[PDB]
Amino acid sequence: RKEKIIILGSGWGGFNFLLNIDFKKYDVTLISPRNYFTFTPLLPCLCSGTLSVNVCTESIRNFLRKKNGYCGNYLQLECTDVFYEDKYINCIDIENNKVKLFYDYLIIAVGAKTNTFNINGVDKYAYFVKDIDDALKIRKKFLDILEKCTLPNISNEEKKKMLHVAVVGGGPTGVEVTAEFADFINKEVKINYKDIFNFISISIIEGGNNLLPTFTQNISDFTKENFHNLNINVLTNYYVIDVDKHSFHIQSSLNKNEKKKLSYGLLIWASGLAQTTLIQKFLKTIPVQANNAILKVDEKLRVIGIPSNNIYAIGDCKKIQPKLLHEHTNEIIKILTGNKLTSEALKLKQSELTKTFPQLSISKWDYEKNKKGEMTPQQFHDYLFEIDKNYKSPTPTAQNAKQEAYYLSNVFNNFIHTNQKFNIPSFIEKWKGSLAYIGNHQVVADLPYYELKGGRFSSTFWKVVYIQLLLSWKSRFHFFIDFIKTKWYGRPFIK
Amino acid sequence: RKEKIIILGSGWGGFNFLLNIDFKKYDVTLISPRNYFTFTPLLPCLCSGTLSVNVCTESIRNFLRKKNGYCGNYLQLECTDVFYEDKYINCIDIENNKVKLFYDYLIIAVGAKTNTFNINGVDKYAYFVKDIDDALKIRKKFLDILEKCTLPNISNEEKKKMLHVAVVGGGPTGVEVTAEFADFINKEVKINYKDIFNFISISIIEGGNNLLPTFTQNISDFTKENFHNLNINVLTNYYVIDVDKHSFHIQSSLNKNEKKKLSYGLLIWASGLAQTTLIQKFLKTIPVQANNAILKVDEKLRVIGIPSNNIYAIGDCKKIQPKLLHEHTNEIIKILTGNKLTSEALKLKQSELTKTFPQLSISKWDYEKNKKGEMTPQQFHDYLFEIDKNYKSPTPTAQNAKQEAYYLSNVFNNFIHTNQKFNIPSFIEKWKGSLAYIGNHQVVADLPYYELKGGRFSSTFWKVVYIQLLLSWKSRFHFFIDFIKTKWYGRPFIK
Ligand SMILES: Cc1cc2nc3c(=O)[nH]c(=O)nc-3n(C[C@H](O)[C@H](O)[C@H](O)COP(=O)(O)OP(=O)(O)OC[C@H]3O[C@@H](n4cnc5c(N)ncnc54)[C@H](O)[C@@H]3O)c2cc1C
Ligand SMILES: Cc1cc2nc3c(=O)[nH]c(=O)nc-3n(C[C@H](O)[C@H](O)[C@H](O)COP(=O)(O)OP(=O)(O)OC[C@H]3O[C@@H](n4cnc5c(N)ncnc54)[C@H](O)[C@@H]3O)c2cc1C
Ligand SMILES: [Mg+2]
Ligand SMILES: [Mg+2]
Ligand SMILES: [Mg+2]
Ligand SMILES: [Mg+2]
Ligand SMILES: [Mg+2]
Ligand SMILES: [Mg+2]
Ligand SMILES: [Mg+2]
Ligand SMILES: [Mg+2]
Repeated sequence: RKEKIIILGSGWGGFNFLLNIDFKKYDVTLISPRNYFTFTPLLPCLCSGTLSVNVCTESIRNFLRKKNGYCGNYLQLECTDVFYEDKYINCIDIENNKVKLFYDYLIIAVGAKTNTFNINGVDKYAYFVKDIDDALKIRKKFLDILEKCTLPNISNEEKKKMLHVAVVGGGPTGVEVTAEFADFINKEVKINYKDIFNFISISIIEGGNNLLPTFTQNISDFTKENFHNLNINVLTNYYVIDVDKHSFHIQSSLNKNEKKKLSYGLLIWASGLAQTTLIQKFLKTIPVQANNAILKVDEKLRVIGIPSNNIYAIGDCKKIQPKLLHEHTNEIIKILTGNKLTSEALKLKQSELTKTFPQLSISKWDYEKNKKGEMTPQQFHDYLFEIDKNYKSPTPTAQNAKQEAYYLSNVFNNFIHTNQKFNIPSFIEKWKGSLAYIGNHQVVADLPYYELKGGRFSSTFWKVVYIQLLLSWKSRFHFFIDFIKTKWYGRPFIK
Repeated sequence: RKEKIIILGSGWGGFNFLLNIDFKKYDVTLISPRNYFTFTPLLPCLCSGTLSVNVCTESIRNFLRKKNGYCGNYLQLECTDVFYEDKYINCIDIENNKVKLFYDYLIIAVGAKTNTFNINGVDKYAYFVKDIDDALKIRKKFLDILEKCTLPNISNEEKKKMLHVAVVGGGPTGVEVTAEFADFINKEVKINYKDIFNFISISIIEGGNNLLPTFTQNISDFTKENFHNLNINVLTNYYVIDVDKHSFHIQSSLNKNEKKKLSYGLLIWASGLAQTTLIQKFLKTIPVQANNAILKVDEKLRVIGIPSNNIYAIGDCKKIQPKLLHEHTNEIIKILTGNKLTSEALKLKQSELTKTFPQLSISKWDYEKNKKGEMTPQQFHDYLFEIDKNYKSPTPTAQNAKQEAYYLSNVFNNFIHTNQKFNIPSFIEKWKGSLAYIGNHQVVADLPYYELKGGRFSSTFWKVVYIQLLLSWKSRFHFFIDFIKTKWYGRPFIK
């Protein structure tokens, strides 16, 4: 008769919730068609064979038995419908047999799927980079092309066309996949395929002017230079408008009349998120959310429009729509009485108010740049409203999905059925910074309070960071060993 | 204008020939649809996840550059026809494009394929254990069945049916696959799937009375005992006669009228060799061999019936048909130094005559059990004829394919086109013994002067043997690391 929590998804959100949720307090079942967790940041390393699958994964069932002797459950199912009124979900197994499951709480962490932007042919011809199997197919395809072009029945012209690798997307994933292929090409491939090495090329295609546009401008500039120095074709200010079997078309972002047709052998699609069909269907079921393009939750991560307040959502499948400051003006005015109505008066209570309004965090609202003198009540209401409008939901990252998971699981463990049940603070993420590998041993990092821009100890920093981020000693062992293997014996060619 | 050697196959014969052939003296191309070598003895460990793919393989292209600076070639092709009159072969690539290649010498090492004994349904429903992809599919299937049987939509009766693993073949492969599954089931599976552990069973089906029939009787009995002790169903004296989607039928070897119908979830086919289509086609093309079921070579491993004597064959695809003693009686009589034609007179010159007649080897003919007094020329002829008829071709093992490869490559390196042209000795294999893993840390070995029958140090012996048998430091490193990983973290469940 323990309350039942159903987790949907075995990704950064679902798995980390599982890792922290108290199996003694709750009956927990994780449901996912994928019986492992994927350490997504290392996926580009899998495309080149730098790292192995064991570094990049965790088996869900290895974490179902916690040390206090209490256990969770896992079911290999795809959820297809949620029925919030009757508190159950419909799932299917791999053979499309329906199965019905009841819950007391539902944690939706189903992530997102790849976005083709309805561009003709990318679903058909492009390789996505979202999961382990994608990375493995990409590696395999590249190796198949190398062998094909070593055959006598192929002209040099066809070789140059087949050995062009195009990567679409200038964010960290497109950049790292491109960098890993450049390393592989310049090292193991150059040694083992010397007679076709000169025919190989790589292009990276990006709509904006910058590679790694969310990093600093120095890092973007340094990434483009390092790519130039590696003889990678940087097609910034271009985006894809059509894909066919042996060529694709790109469109200049700077001149709508300029188009280019490019031949290619391998096309890697490393950009864009779209909603899962489950979320699209769930949305239509919620009156308040029926025309939404994304699932909205509370500042406490409760799905909005559910009378029972028993469905949560974390990670990439959702956006936070916090309680509105400006619907609570008089109350906020009340909590700071002595002080005149100034922005500084507001900031003075930021610590307390932030527990219920995340948009008041100094990480969310710049009080220096938006300093405001004494205001009338009505003026203060408008200011509050501007803070509401300025609120940005957590970015769709592993970092945020992990932090949301720890927050929410800790709420179930230590708040929900305790004397602290009315003191649940709102979720506020903390930015810890980002790393990207950009080729030829160069690592960049955009962190709070510093930037890293390549250099001899760049890769050492990367390794120190990621070995601590891995979620088991097993993966850490493999992480360490894989770099020894790669240094001593090189990347493998088994396909 | 170096002479061109084409090697067909990247297995034990082809790869080991490549490893020893002098690239300076010859222009060598290896042709195989498989761009790696498979260390087949460790394949059963791959079915359970004890060892990884990197321990079990070698990429061909990593061995194409020898230290002296000279190089070989590899082409990823399947040979389809040999034209021995015009000295070329036809090949196809994976897209069915034909390619024609000329040679001065052709080394046929294409191995064998699995034999279904034309039993209905085994090609449709059974899993073979012949190569890397086979072992991986078997592992995946087993993991899939476990997850399926954890779902709430399945009766206990259906579970017992689906969790029955049947292995067909009581030789070392069937036994080792069975043993590895038993270890996996008893350790990682028992821990991670407690609620269905008791529904799992394994049967091994074998026509004869003995598991490991080619080992000693003590080892065979010990293997059956160990299997009983592990609660494996030992169905010796049974063979499979039909295979359907969810059940198969077996037939008692002891009573023609007794048949059993068995339910199963995973059926593993670990018995039988058949000829490749290439070799079947090649045969019909050679007058002298047109109605043969196997390719015959002479005592120097030259294909018989080829006017140019420039096609060789090694490994599983061939049988040796040595030059006949009894067609050379008079010459043999003259070589003998004796007052009389005795068996002992023959054995006295055995070390010299064995250079041309392998069937005279003490490993091939038992001179003590067939001792013969003074004979007449005609009687000596009949005796010689008995030795001829007693000759057994090298058994189809990696050990023999490897020794044949080193023999033949050494003949090309040091005998062909030198003043030893006419001093080429016949091939005679050396038996080194065999090892088998039979479960729960028990290793058996049947060696020239010892038998090993389990015990605490038997696994230790197994490891020091195989780490020396591996063909690169890369694989040895992985061999060592995989055992540490499996001991510390267990076998993985990633599928
Ligand atoms: C190549 C790559 C590199 C990345 N690198 C970084 C990085 O360096 N730093 C960073 O912060 N972020 C990184 N990310 C982003 C990060 O992976 C995502 O933000 C994170 O995966 C979000 O976690 P999630 O739990 O919401 O979704 P996911 O981790 O994608 O998990 C979704 C889970 O739900 C399951 N699922 C899907 N549909 C259903 C269904 N209908 N029913 C049940 N289960 C379902 C899926 O099988 C999956 O297990 C990277 C992403 C990629 C693709
Ligand atoms: C599971 C298992 C365990 C084993 N354990 C042992 C053991 O412990 N000890 C032992 O001595 N033996 C063992 N063996 C036997 C050993 O693997 C074989 O005897 C050995 O493989 C024979 O070598 P080969 O070169 O003739 O054939 P293979 O090693 O099979 O190589 C044949 C090669 O030819 C290629 N080929 C096939 N058709 C064509 C074509 N038409 N054109 C070009 N190439 C082609 C194949 O891709 C392959 O690369 C084991 C076998 C298996 C399956
Ligand atoms: Mg998740
Ligand atoms: Mg994931
Ligand atoms: Mg996602
Ligand atoms: Mg999500
Ligand atoms: Mg071979
Ligand atoms: Mg092989
Ligand atoms: Mg074979
Ligand atoms: Mg052969």
